[PDB]
Amino acid sequence: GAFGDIQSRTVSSSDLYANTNLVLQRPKAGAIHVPYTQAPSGFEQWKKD
Amino acid sequence: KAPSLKFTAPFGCEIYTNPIRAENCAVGSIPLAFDIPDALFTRVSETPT
Amino acid sequence: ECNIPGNFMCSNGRCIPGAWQCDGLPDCFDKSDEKECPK
Amino acid sequence: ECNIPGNFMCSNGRCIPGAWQCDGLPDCFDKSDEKECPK
Amino acid sequence: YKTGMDSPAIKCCGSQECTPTYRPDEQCKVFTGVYPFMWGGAYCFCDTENTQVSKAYVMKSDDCLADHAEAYKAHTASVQAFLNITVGEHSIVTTVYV
Amino acid sequence: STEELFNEYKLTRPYMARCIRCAVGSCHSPIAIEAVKSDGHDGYVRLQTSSQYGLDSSGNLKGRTMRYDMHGTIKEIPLHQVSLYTSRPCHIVDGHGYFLLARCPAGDSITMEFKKDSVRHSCSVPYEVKFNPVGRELYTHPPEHGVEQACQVYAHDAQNRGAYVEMHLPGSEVDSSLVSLSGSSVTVTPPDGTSALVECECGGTKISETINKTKQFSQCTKKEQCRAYRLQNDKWVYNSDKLPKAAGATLKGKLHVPFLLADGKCTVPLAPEPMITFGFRSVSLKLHPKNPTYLITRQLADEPHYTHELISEPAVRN
Amino acid sequence: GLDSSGNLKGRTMRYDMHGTIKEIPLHQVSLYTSRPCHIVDGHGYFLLARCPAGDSITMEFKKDSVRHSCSVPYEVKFNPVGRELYTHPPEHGVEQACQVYAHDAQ
Amino acid sequence: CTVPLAPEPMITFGFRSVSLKLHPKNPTYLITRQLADEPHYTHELISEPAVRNFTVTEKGWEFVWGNHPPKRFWAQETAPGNPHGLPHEVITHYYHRYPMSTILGL
Amino acid sequence: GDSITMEFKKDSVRHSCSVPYEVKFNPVGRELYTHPPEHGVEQACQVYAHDAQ
Ligand SMILES: *[C@@H]1O[C@H](CO)[C@@H](O)[C@H](O)[C@H]1NC(C)=O
Ligand SMILES: *[C@@H]1O[C@H](CO)[C@@H](O)[C@H](O)[C@H]1NC(C)=O
Ligand SMILES: *[C@@H]1O[C@H](CO)[C@@H](O)[C@H](O)[C@H]1NC(C)=O
Ligand SMILES: [Ca+2]
Ligand SMILES: [Ca+2]
Repeated sequence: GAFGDIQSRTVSSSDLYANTNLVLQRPKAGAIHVPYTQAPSGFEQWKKD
Repeated sequence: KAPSLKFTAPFGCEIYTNPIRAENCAVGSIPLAFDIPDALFTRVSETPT
Repeated sequence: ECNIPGNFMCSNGRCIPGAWQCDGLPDCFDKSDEKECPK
Repeated sequence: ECNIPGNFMCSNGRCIPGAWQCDGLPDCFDKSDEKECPK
Repeated sequence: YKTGMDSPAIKCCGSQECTPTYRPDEQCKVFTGVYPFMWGGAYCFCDTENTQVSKAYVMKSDDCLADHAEAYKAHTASVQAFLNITVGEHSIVTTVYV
Repeated sequence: STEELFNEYKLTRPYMARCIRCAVGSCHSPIAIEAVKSDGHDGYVRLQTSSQYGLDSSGNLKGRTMRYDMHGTIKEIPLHQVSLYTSRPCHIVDGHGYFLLARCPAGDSITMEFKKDSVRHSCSVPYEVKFNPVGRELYTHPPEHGVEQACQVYAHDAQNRGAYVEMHLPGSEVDSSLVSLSGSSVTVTPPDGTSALVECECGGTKISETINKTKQFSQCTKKEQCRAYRLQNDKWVYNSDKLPKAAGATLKGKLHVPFLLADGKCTVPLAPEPMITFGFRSVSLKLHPKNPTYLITRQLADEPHYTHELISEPAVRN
Repeated sequence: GLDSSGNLKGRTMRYDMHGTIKEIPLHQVSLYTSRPCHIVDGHGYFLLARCPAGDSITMEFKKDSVRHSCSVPYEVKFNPVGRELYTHPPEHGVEQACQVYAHDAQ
Repeated sequence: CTVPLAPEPMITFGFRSVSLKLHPKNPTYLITRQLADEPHYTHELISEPAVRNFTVTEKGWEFVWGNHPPKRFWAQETAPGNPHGLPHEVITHYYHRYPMSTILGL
Repeated sequence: GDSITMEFKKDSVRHSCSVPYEVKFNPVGRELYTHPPEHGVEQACQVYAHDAQ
């Protein structure tokens, strides 16, 4: 949730650092989907502030 | 409506409905009295020394 | 669950109005609301 | 200029999707996107 | 960024085993007691002993190539000046450092 | 012309996914929107849907129509019939495969709908849409006149070089309509063109892998006691989170995506020229904005005393 | 919900057109407050639909002539379920108790 | 009903104090209370990210964040404590342990 | 609203045009309403006549 949550050494670098606090959740009974939890894009927050 | 009593109750008291009741109210103390017959006591000679 | 109560569960788990259970329309899209309908 | 890039300029200067250049539809309204189209 | 989410690994009337995955901020968890449904009907017959594995990862957005911020560190700055110098009716355009 | 227009579409095929609301409740519809991007400064939206369009069922270039997977079959309707809105109706600009470029206004959610051969179908997904106006002036719509400033916008060109996504074989697709109790036993159609994968939890025979054969299954009182899946194993799908994966293998590759975000030029409003009044060590400024406009000032001294304010109503400051 | 003869037909709606009574398909009838609503069900006088927030409710339908509409002032503001104030329900979440209008004609 | 789940905040520990890094996806109500006789009940609807610090005593402090199940954290002697530290030093270390007095006895 | 959009269906793809103009009508009277009430009192106002006169 902070500026620089997703970092990449260079533009073309395939390896990257990610800290989004991704947490998987329990899916709904009878529904096929991938539930998840993540922090809002810190890039957008910084762009706003 | 303002925040509910459940959120404002002191001593960490939790409020539950239907059978209106308060739980886990950490305040005070309770005296206890134990009328135990002598038949339940064990002699030292039966216990290790 | 769904909009309790009335939501007749289809075979695929979708919820339909209970007024569309056995009304002559395929609302579940698998015909399960219109199968086994009593006379 | 227009939505750079892709906006094929018509004879009247209007901008069209580049996917509608030589697609068999008169999108410029003067036929200039469909004229001179290679085979 | 975009949260890359893999397709659910649903094992009907059985159990899956999770394996290490080498992705940035890669998370994977096993869920039991699921009875998935599809447009074509109930996916799995069994009501118990069912396993649904969910896997997700974080990947860069496809727009990042054009829209991105670049973090730099700067030090030891130098100044370059453009002086118009005329010495005895000799007008020149001089590009010279300070 | 060129593989970008030939497209991997021939390999992919549209697919279906769950929508939160399909009108009256949820459903597994191909209209489902996977993701929405709103980085462009000009207000255009790039929606990624579960279906594909721009090419017809035979792979011919036809942008007039859109292709959606209608349950067990695949149907196509004209693209002009498809409408969408957030607060007000949007204007579709272009499309290619999974992705859709349209002019939507600001709003709290995106609703997409189209008319079938029956009751119209719609699907709404929650996503914050709020486009940053280009420039230091916060406008709702571009002005008739203005100055040209640099901006970043979504190109409608199908040309694609940078971005690409992973697509792979879909998993087994269950279909309960394949199976019935002919007289008293389980009878499953393949059907004609699809391989039928059937497995039973009860005893007897628990494996079929019937390629093409009408088989009867004993010891199964009711058709509910069996399950049947439609297997294609012909085309790839986008790595969607609503379709289960195939456990046997994940054949995958990299395929490029249209509507790349690219630099461009935008038309922006020009802040009205204020009135300037002179005085002793002081300047009086009469501001009269047409819209909320940011005023920024600074000194040229060591202490700039930087002051800024978004001013939307006329006011005089010294 | 029922036609002029009393038969069960939810596809149409019945309105008193001055001296006579006419019926049109229900799917033609549209309504909105800030954005178009989704009709869910109906029975007799009452109508259940998914409307967004708004300051007034406008209902309209196409006749055999110029379309007819009617707006009435009523404050529409639905309280989000839970201690989190959302506009639309999320894709994923936890199940909590709530009170909602059943669509069942029961 | 299906309701959103308030994003899990970051929790930073300290002496008689807990630092909470809130990052809501939408306007979410934060409510806190102590487990003492004086709850000092404080609540706020927070829509933008912000870091707030609260004081926690050994009597107990409860934390509720959106629809996440309530969590509780208590506090105990952190630092500098009361070592041997001859001489001085420990005089100011004791200042932090069992306040409201201390200086009185000195 | 913040802008006015006008559209009509041609023999082909529908055509529309939006122009920026502030639209904000002052409610008649000392009470700020959005739509006219079912019942009320009659007060003087200034309105656009539809008459072609
Ligand atoms: C100084 O520079 C300007 C433009 O760079 C040029 O027009 C002018 O002639 C120059 N003046 C002298 C005295 O060289
Ligand atoms: C500066 O502000 C004051 C009141 O705020 C006003 O009276 C004065 O006229 C302004 N200065 C000038 C030069 O107008
Ligand atoms: C508590 O708030 C202050 C400023 O408001 C901050 O400097 C401090 O870091 C916070 N406490 C902790 C443990 O972070
Ligand atoms: Ca029905
Ligand atoms: Ca054309």
